[PDB]
Amino acid sequence: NGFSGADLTEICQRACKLAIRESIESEIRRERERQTNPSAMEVEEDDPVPEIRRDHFEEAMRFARRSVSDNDIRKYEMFAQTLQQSRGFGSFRFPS
Amino acid sequence: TLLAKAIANECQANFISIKGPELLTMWFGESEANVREIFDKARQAAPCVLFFDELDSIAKARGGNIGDGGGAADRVINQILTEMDGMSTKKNVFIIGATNRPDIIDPAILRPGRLDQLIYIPLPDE
Repeated sequence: NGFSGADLTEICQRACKLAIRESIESEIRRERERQTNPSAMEVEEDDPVPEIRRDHFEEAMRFARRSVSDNDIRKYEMFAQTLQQSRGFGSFRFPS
Repeated sequence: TLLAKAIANECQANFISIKGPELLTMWFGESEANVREIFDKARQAAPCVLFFDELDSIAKARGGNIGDGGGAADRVINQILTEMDGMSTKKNVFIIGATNRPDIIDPAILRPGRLDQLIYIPLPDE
């Protein structure tokens, strides 16, 4: 609803971090699996997680946070309306 | 005040105006029970439009904006809140409030069942 650009960047970075950790842990285990039980025929199934999925983004969004509170946005709105173009000329018309 | 009177006139409803001096008199004299009598009068005159002009007078009297050490609550406004909460079945009586200092007004005034509808009366246009 009100995430800042930094907040969205943090969410994306956290999702990427979760994906990277899962991929590293999985391929590490899979390597134990060949070392523990040497398979007769080598057939790598490629990467167990080749791209960022829905579950990674859901877990990352679980930690999503709004860095910018609504009170500081209220102060900015105050200053913005502190550069108020008056309140009596909005209907200015030349005499014709 | 004229806007409230006009709205009362359109509906052909009696109009009762409680100015700031009356509220300040009830506050200084520590006689806030007369607010109950005011509301009873509103009930007797129903349908009626009970208008509390310049409702912020008591808040100003206690210090304006800085106020005293206490909060926004005061005897007269508290009696008004009690009567307004109990003044729900009547339907006829309509409560209109006016205040030139909305910032110092008691927040409890604006809670549901109270003067919820805030209307900004700006300076007249051309």
